[PDB]
Amino acid sequence: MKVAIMGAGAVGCYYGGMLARAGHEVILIARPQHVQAIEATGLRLETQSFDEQVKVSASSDPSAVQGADLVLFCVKSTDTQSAALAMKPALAKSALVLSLQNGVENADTLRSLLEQEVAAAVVYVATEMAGPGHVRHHGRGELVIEPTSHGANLAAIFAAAGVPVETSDNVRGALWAKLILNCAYNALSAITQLPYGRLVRGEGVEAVMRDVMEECFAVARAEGVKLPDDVALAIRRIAETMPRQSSSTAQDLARGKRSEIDHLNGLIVRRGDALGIPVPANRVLHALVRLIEDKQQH
Amino acid sequence: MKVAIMGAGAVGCYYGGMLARAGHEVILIARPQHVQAIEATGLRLETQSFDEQVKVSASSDPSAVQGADLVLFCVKSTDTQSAALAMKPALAKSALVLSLQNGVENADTLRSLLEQEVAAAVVYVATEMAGPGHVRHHGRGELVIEPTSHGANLAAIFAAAGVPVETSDNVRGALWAKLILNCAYNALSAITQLPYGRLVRGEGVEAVMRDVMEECFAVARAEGVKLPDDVALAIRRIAETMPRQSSSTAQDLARGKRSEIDHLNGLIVRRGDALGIPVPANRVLHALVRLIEDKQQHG
Ligand SMILES: NC(=O)C1=CN([C@@H]2O[C@H](COP(=O)(O)OP(=O)(O)OC[C@H]3O[C@@H](n4cnc5c(N)ncnc54)[C@H](OP(=O)(O)O)[C@@H]3O)[C@@H](O)[C@H]2O)C=CC1
Ligand SMILES: NC(=O)C1=CN([C@@H]2O[C@H](COP(=O)(O)OP(=O)(O)OC[C@H]3O[C@@H](n4cnc5c(N)ncnc54)[C@H](OP(=O)(O)O)[C@@H]3O)[C@@H](O)[C@H]2O)C=CC1
Repeated sequence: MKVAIMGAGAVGCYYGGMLARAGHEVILIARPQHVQAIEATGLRLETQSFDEQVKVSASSDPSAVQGADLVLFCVKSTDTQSAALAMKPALAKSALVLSLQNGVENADTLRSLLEQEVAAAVVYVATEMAGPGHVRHHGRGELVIEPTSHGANLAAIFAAAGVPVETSDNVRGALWAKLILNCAYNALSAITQLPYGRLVRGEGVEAVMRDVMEECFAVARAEGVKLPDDVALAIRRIAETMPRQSSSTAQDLARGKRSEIDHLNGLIVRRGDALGIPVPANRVLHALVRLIEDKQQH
Repeated sequence: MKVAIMGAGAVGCYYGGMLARAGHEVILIARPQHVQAIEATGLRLETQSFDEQVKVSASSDPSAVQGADLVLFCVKSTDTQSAALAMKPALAKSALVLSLQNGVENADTLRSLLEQEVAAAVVYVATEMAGPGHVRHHGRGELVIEPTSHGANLAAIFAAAGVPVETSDNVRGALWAKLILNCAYNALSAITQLPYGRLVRGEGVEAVMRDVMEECFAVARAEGVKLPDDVALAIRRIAETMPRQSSSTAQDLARGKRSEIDHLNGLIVRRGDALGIPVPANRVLHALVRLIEDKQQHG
């Protein structure tokens, strides 16, 4: 089983590197910075358990997906279309593309562009690029995938490599739950450059999160999404279990990078407007992140 | 007539400075930073028409309001109560207290604490403290005041000093119009540190402003306020007449000072909540300015 990782960043390197450690044939399609370090001394895979250098192929040409039976597509939502179109010509016709991304539109976007079988996955992991060719795993690293033609074979192969997997007939719901969590925290954290535990103690913040969340639940209902039963409590409890954590969006803005805000609060805005559902709290958070992003850019 | 300016900052020094320049006995209750500058070289009153050093009395003791017939109360809303109680025992009983402030609760707050006649005023000016003891008037400088027992005599005295004044039976609506304008621009400008003309080009910003304003207009209606007829259009046009202007709230956050946000979007939140009217856009803007302020103070 040949595996290609399109967009070998924090997520791609962990899952890709774990499969390489298990003995599969894996090639990471990464940026020159990382390709140069992977070809020099291999992929440094630093886990909460072990720390190793892993011999994997790496390339910056999206055609290196050639011959892969399974492509883990791990770019950010903002790059879904460009990355998919870059790899489309070389992609095997029988290849299974897994979307290891956050957001609710990636699988649909991929299927609109590609004839190959696509399956959405929900990624539960904490990872970062510690430097060139270096991935650092802070915690978790499991997956929930839609049903694929590979069946239980796909989950058996991941478990055998050190990444547990569960097939679900409601990946839509899991992806939306994660989206609403991100709508509640990411923009607030990014705009103020404060961690979740500091954030929730500001005056009015619990009531802002209520407003944001009720807007999202209204959109999820209109969209026929079945969310977990205690989703609101689970969201509120994140400030307690990750008190010193700042959001990915916060880290993007601190570093002058473009965030995924168009696929977080922006999605709720676009969707709410299309459905006649007021989304004012979500709209202020989206507009504010984009204004800050645009100042940094110009 | 004897006049005291309580909270001689940008507004207090301009209006007080014109009166002192016109021959009135004016005393400025300012912070020490300024008091030492005035006691040294006098108040510098720079307009786009002239530049002058004006001999005025200044002090930091709020008891200096003693024996004033007219008190111009020009502190930020955050300080109305503390400043009002500071000057309360010293204040002449027949003194007229004019609130030259922004917000819609100052005159009521003052009347709750003081027995003296209080009149709300709407301040139309652009003024800054260019440095210690130095007031820079950028434009306008007229007042619209509620009716007073002093009647037309009050407006005739101000006009004589180069300060145009009108009396209105709807200062309420004028104060609310200014509030809604500030609810639309101040927090956005402060959170992002961008001027009005840059802000309004952002993706989704016109729609945020619509949302903020509609919440404000809903609260204003439930409160029985009569606003000017084209208030929405006048607010949107500010982005084109002051394209390079950042808000007073932006300048406060840039300098690590506490803003008046509890009396801008915070008033709308508190009132909307009390009236059962959703105020989500305003609530986000208020919470965020407060979070940023709190970080700059402790952490
Ligand atoms: N990081 C985490 O712990 C979590 C992440 N997620 C989600 O998983 C997804 C990926 O996240 P993450 O790994 O952190 O993001 P990263 O940016 O770290 O990884 C993606 C990488 O793909 C690269 N890339 C984009 N286009 C191309 C291209 N055409 N050719 C080659 N490389 C390309 C990017 O380059 P460049 O650097 O220039 O953009 C980047 O290095 C996101 O949707 C994210 O929200 C979900 C759960 C956990
Ligand atoms: N500036 C402008 O162009 C205009 C302002 N306004 C409104 O008018 C009001 C006044 O604003 P502005 O003049 O700009 O604000 P300023 O901060 O410049 O002026 C207030 C001054 O009073 C001082 N003060 C506060 N408490 C006391 C006290 N206990 N004893 C002595 N001094 C005290 C303040 O000290 P400290 O510096 O420590 O806070 C400050 O120096 C506001 O409500 C504002 O929104 C309306 C239209 C235009």
